Amino acid sequence: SYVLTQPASVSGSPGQSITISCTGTSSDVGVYNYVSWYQQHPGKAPKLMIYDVSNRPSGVSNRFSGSKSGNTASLTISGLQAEDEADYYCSSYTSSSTLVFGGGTKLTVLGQPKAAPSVTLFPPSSEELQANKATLVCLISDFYPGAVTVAWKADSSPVKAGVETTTPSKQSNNKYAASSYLSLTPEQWKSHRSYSCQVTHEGSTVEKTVAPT
Amino acid sequence: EVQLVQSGAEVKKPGASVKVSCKASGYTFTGYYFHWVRQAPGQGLEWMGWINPISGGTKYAQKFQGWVTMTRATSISTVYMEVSRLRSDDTAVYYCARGHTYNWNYAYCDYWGQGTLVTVSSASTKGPSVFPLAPSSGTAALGCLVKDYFPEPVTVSWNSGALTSGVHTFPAVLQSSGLYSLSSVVTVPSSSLGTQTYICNVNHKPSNTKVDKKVEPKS
Amino acid sequence: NLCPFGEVFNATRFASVYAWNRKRISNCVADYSVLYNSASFSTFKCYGVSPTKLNDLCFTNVYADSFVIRGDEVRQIAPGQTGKIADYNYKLPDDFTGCVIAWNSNNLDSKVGGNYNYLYRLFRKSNLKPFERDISTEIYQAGSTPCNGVEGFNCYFPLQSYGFQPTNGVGYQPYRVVVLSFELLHAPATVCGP
Ligand SMILES: *[C@@H]1O[C@H](CO)[C@@H](O)[C@H](O)[C@H]1NC(C)=O
Ligand SMILES: [Zn+2]
Repeated sequence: SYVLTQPASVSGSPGQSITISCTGTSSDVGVYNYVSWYQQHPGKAPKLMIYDVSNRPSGVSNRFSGSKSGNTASLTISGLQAEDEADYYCSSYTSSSTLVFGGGTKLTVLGQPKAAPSVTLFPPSSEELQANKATLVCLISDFYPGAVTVAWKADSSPVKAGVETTTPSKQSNNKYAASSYLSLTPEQWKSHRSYSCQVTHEGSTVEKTVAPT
Repeated sequence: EVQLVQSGAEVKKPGASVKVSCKASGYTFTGYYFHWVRQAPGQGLEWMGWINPISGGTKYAQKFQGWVTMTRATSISTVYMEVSRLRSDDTAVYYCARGHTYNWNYAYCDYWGQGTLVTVSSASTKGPSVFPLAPSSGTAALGCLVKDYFPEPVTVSWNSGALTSGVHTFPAVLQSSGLYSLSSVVTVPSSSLGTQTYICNVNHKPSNTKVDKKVEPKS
Repeated sequence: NLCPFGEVFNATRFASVYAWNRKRISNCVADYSVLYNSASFSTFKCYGVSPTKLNDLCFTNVYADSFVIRGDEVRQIAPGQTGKIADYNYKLPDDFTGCVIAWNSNNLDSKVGGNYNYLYRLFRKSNLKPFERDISTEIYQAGSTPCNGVEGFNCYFPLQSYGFQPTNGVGYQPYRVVVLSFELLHAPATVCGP
């Protein structure tokens, strides 16, 4: 697992300038100048941003700067804007004509107003109950930042059986979404007092509740 | 224009084999070495190796040596990345990129393939089952739940494409079983109940399974 | 009983210039001047001997070397010329007595998207000697570090290909070349003109 040491997360506010480090060994970033920097937006192929330490391909804006010192290359973004939010990888050639990459750096840009999650809880339906199964669906939408905890309560008891939650997904309004599903036989569904969903965000929590018919 | 075009996505069962293709166009195929780079979902880029199109000479990263093979065919200007006896560790996107020149000069990758997703799981093709989540009764949301399907993805439209706004289609969960499930809600004004008619259309093309289910208050 | 010029000149496959082919024709009659008046050949040039009067002159054997190069390199198949084809692929002696025939093959040796079947040697540590033929695939060490048969920095695959596509300029288009070397040994007779 030999990779160029690169910070996992950096961020900064719009209009400012950030720099991402990337630290190699004698055998690559130190001896040669074949360092390059790729940008990856979620779901697409990496895009070459800098090559030969400092050179930009055609079309890459002048806001992207390259530099190298000792064993440490670094990429600088000036005048940070919204769409610079992405993964950034350093890479370099080695003295044994091999290619190596960096761990990657997720860059977010600050300044969004912070939104509280909007959760809706749905109980199992008739057609599903008639198939001998039941699922509670907790849908959390339109929140920022994209990090929430979720907890299910039968009666007011903890549940460790049959809950599965999504990792936060970024929606097309640059806000986040998540889902969780609790699976039960109908017999357990109508056994307990009520089923409910506590989503913790901000540190605060928000609760939704549903009861059998 | 230089174009690197890769094969379409592949879903395979553990123990099987896969051969990603990458066809180059718009430049002298023998002039540049090719890099193969894999990326597991949510993870970083991993150099798999390089191949010289004219000599076929290869060099593999130590992580992928032995169980991966790179080949090429210059008759069709294509490079091939083959991994056989898949494990579920190998679920990843595989990229080809054009690298340095024949004399090792332009040592970077400017042109990448679009990427080939290879999904290896022991599940097998199963169409979903969709259920209506009845509206609530400040406004009210109705939903469609697409339970237990494989593989991804499914397309969920609301009201025959005629309902564009207020829809939140959420990304799927992957349960321990090996099947996905998903939910799509529309928020409609409070006491809008039986105003319109509200059908969600679900399609899951690998199964060959599309179904239109209507959501309505019950009892 | 005259020598198969028809399928040395009209042969379907031609060789790459690094692995140029040679056909030794002997014991036949030959008529050369239905060929000297080209119409088909963009180059027909002769050295020591001259195209005239040669259906009346004789030798002991005929060697026909055939290959394919790009237009801008046909000027290199002549005595005393330099360049990577003359230095690393096919070299004629200063004392050459013979001829050089070349014609455009773009309509059959090119291909849309590139014909990569024709190769040429681009790296070698020293120039070729006259009529020497090198088909080594050894990795070329262009630096101080040895290569050990694996390509890398300053270690190159010595061959490269032309990639003939029909949309190129005539200087980069495929030209088929046949060189005829005439045998003067103090010994018997062989191929003669009418
Ligand atoms: C090559 O073929 C053409 C057409 O068949 C013929 O006219 C020509 O004489 C041939 N060339 C030789 C050297 O025989
Ligand atoms: Zn990420």
